Amino acid sequence: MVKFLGAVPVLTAVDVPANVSFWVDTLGFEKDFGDRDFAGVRRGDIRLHISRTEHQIVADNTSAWIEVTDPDALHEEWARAVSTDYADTSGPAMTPVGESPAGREFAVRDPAGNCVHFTAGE
Amino acid sequence: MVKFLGAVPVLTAVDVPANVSFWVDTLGFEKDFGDRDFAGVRRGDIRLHISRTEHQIVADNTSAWIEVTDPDALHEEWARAVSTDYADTSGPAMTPVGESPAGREFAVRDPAGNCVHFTAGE
Repeated sequence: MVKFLGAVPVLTAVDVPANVSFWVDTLGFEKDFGDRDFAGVRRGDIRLHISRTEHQIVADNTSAWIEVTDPDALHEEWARAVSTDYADTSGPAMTPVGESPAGREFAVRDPAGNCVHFTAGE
Repeated sequence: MVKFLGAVPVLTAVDVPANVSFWVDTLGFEKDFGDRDFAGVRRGDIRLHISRTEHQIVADNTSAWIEVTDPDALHEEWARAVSTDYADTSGPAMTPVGESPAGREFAVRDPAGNCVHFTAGE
């Protein structure tokens, strides 16, 4: 009987080392492995891969959902280091906490253009 | 503290209903919700979201890793339902199971173009 244990979303980026540096140095993830074509980061029980793409439009349409125990606490931690004005596409930024079919969540747009949602989970 | 519980990859598809039917009716996932724009499927402890996109090139560059207990048994189970001629782009298909940098695994390309890897876990 095959058990499905975990899922690893794949974010995409034109510049993998630069996007890895944001997840690690700014959001606090840890680097698992990686080079210029493909890297792995992790935090807690989850992992994210970052794969190189030659087309920017692929990354501006890439997204993922991450479940966390407390989106509001995580939002305030990251609010001191990430712009809270999401409409400014001059750089990475974060939305305010809001509500969705799954409950409280917020999103982060990384420098590569990926949109990752941080949603309440149990 | 803030705990990270699980991650949900987002597959993309120009035709969401069709790609959801592949995952649910061919590969045995369960459908949690979905319309023409967004859907979620699940199996065991993991979930996948499927988001509509207007550019085929996004789907053809979207990928995900799923960790499973035994890829070889899972490949057998789908071997009747899915073509093993990976090269045949006429439709979905999968690779043989073999070693890879992520570990022993195989991959499936779904009707929308996403490439999902099924890797032995722990």
